[PDB]
Amino acid sequence: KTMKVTQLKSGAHRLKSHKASLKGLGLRRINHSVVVEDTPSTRGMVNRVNYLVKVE
Amino acid sequence: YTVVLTRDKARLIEAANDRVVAEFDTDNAKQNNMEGIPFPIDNNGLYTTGDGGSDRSANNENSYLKEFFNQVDKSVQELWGEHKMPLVIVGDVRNISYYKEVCDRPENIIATVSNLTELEDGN
Amino acid sequence: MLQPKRTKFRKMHKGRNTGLAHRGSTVAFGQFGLKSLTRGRMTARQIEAARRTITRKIKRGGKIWIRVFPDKPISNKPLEVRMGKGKGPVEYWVCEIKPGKMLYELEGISEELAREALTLAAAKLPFKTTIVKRTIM
Amino acid sequence: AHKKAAGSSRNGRDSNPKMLGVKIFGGQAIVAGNIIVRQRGTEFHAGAGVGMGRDHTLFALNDGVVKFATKGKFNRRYVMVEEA
Amino acid sequence: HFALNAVDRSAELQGKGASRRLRKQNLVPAIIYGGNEEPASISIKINELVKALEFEAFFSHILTITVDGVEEQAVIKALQRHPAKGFPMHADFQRIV
RNA sequence: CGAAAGCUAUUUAGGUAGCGCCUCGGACGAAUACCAUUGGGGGUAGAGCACUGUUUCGGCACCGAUGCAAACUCCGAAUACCGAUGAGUAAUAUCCGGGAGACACACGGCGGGUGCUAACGUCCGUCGUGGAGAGGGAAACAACCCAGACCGCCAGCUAAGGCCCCAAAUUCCUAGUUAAGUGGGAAACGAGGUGGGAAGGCAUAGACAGCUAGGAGGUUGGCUUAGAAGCAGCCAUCCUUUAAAGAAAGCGUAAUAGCUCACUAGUCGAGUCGGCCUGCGCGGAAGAUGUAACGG
RNA sequence: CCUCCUAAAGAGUAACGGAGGAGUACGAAGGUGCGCUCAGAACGGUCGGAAAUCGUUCAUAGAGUAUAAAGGCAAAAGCG
RNA sequence: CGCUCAACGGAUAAAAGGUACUCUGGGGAUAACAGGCUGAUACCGCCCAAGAGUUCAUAUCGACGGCGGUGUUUGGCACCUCGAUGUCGGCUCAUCUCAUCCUAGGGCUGAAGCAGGUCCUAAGGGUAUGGCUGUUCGCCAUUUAAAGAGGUACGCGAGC
RNA sequence: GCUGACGACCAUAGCACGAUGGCACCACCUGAUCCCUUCCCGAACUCAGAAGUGAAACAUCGUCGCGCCAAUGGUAGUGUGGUUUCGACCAUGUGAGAGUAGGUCAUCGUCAGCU
Repeated sequence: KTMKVTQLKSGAHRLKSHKASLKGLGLRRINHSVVVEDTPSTRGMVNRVNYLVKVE
Repeated sequence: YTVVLTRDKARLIEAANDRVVAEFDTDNAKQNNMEGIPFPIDNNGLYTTGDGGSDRSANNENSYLKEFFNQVDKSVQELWGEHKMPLVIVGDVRNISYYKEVCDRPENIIATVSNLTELEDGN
Repeated sequence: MLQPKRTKFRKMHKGRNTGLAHRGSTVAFGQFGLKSLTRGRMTARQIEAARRTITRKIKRGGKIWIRVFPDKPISNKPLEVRMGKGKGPVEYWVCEIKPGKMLYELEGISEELAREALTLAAAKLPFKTTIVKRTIM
Repeated sequence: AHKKAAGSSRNGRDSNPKMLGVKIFGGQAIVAGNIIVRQRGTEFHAGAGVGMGRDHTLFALNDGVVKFATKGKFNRRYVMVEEA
Repeated sequence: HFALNAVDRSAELQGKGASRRLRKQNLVPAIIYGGNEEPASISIKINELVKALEFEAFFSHILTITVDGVEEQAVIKALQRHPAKGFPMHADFQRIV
């Protein structure tokens, strides 16, 4: 199964590992929405940056 | 009390009539909890040694000496706040007057003697 | 003027005062306590003034406990000395007070003349305080 | 300089770092000769597969995986190399 | 005087954040343990608990907790207060056999 | 494409050099990063007195209560760091070589030393921004907040921040608080501001206040003191007639005297009294060219 | 140059920050084999005591470790 | 094997000072003035009330302690200025603050009156001349209703 | 069923108190010729032995007096994001130490011997 993740806030001034969680999710800019498999490993990346992304 | 002032130092002598009770040295053991400078207070100000600011051209000698006598008065008042009794100010006329316009309780002063000799080394 | 008789070391790092008094927040020996609601440093001079003003008001018919002991040396730099060139000398001693700590306990006296002495002491202290009873839990 | 309290208590010396500590942790592959712990005294003791230097350095005597344990009646910390 | 009313404290009301929320709703967390059975998490209204703590035999007598249903005969074992404010923060009751 | 103001050394300290960081070329190809699960060691935050010290009280150095510590630890996280396994995402990591620049950094956070838990202070660690970064907000304002400018558009949605007028957008809706222009500087402390909360005391056997009458005898309690009479201070605080009245809560006297109060009865008729907790207010609150401490 | 702390539980990490050491010693104080266990406290005992040596009973180290501190040390690394 | 080459990555085998007679290249990377930040200290105010005051804490004063305000002393920092921001004092000419020296209105008083003391309101005007010393100040003489405390680059040298 | 040896483990295994054990085993025990011991000493070590005793020790069993172990709940701290009056607070994840209830007089393995 997959899920939709959208970037809502800038990733530009965040921690290095938070920028890397955005990169590992595949999110590149504000309002960008990607489809990614809904696994615990991708859910952990969403949880690392959950303040700046939202899951539809 | 007898507060002795010079431009380089202050002494404090406790007295009863003709005799000196104590002279307030480091061995007095009433200066132990002093927060101000204890007696004898040497004037080790910045202008007396040379580090400072505002070298001689500023003509701040009077202001520096006024503040030194203000700190001397602080020490005298600290020692008086436990054993209140009047003070006699001894020293040059200029020093006595600089002290007078700086003293915290100027109405406690009973006398000012300006013709006492050998104020630094004297008995 | 309380002070440790002798210390392991002369000088101390500033440290931080954080957190509540989970220890020493109970009236342990007396029947009536004055406890601090704020934090800060309690100078040995403040402790001595407060003890004097409680002792005078209770007049040798009651017992006092001082729960604070000043064991932290505080260094000071004299006037007209630049920054650096070594840590200043110790000038006075404080106790670290957290919100909640009992400072004074009284026992063996009426509630009214204990509250008066405790209010008198609070007036000399750098803390917001409250008067507390001894409960059992 | 009033109160003259500028008292010189001169102590500004310190030694160079020694870089002690655990070099290889538990479950890591290790080859013989690899230093595991640098230490003063036996904060860790040498169990099977690890040797002890004149400096109390612990090193792998043979290949395998590093294992940490608390063993013995002194409840000592032990480092072993398991053949795995 | 020796009777108090409680409400079951669920597993979603447990922990630091949920405890702070529970005290913001004017409830005191408490635990009943001992006796024979497993510990039970309960909540007591703070005003009721303060009034009960006012009485001095409360700390030495057999108390009865009624958790909206089941009954528990207990003894107050521990009481956690705020270090500065002084109000009760937690209560520990032990079942009597 | 894109730094650095670091480490090490230096007759070095504003110079230089190796390393770190930038660029270009080649080699290599996931060896890299993020996350999930998982294997480790630790002595920090917290905590605590088991050691080293330090602290208080009681009993009799030891016992029992009770505190504290960078150079104390019977304990002890979160993180971080070192490994493993596994997905997906990704302009990865590493090595060899050509060319550098840089080795004055600054602020805002966080953890500290120093200082005064002073400094737009200083010294480290660690993050972000500036440096080398425009745009929007914070009146104005490198370093704060939001956000990273390839160029053009008289299109749309939003962020921080905003929506009465300057000035784009609510004189929007609901429930309440404030009366201080508080909002739109400032503490201990003071006060009968006002709103809310959890409880109490008293009351038609008449509460609270007011008003009328009493408020007494032993007795000037004893001691002290020059005095010492309810009322300087110290030790008691007892009895009697009672409806009630203190060996007195104030004023007053040199001490007395005197005037009150507590308290009781009468009058009056319905609620009232005092503490605690929370919200928002008040006083405390004085400076120099001009209001001048909401930008107006 | 060494030890502790600052140093933020891996390493490292500055200050004219807080405290202390070194510029040696040893042919045994090195190697090995074998053997041993300390400080204290109390009781008894000639001179002899607070404390000498002797005996007993407790004693995981409250000792020692050439030397500062830290870490360690019973298989003692301590003592023959 | 020979270095306290100890300034310990060790410049030479071999080495001190003066300069107000000075000079060059630079720095506001770094001091002295003045500004700025801070406010320990200082000054001013407030809180408590042991006490002093014949009695009597609070007329007046306020021990031990606590809390602010100012920028105002002595300092701390090194942000501005070193391709130059002239120091102290006087003279001249000022301008503002109020923490008020006089004059004005008040409360309290240990206010009989006269004089005061303390505090509140109040900044409209006013607020000396000499001796000494470069002084600012200070002492002193003689006055005055009074002879204020301060800020203004410790106001003012392209005005002296 | 018990004893001994060697281990695992290293207090829930320890300490203390009491009880049981001598046919095997173990320990004391006897003697010091011999081997070997003592800076003196057959104490320890060593040898040669069984007249005696389970006294000591040791082993086993019992108990909660100490020790040790130890929840649940709460509190403290804390990573990330936000806010702040700088104390803290909120969202989320994590989560002690102390203390309390409670638990504990261990649990196993190889080999030999007597029954």
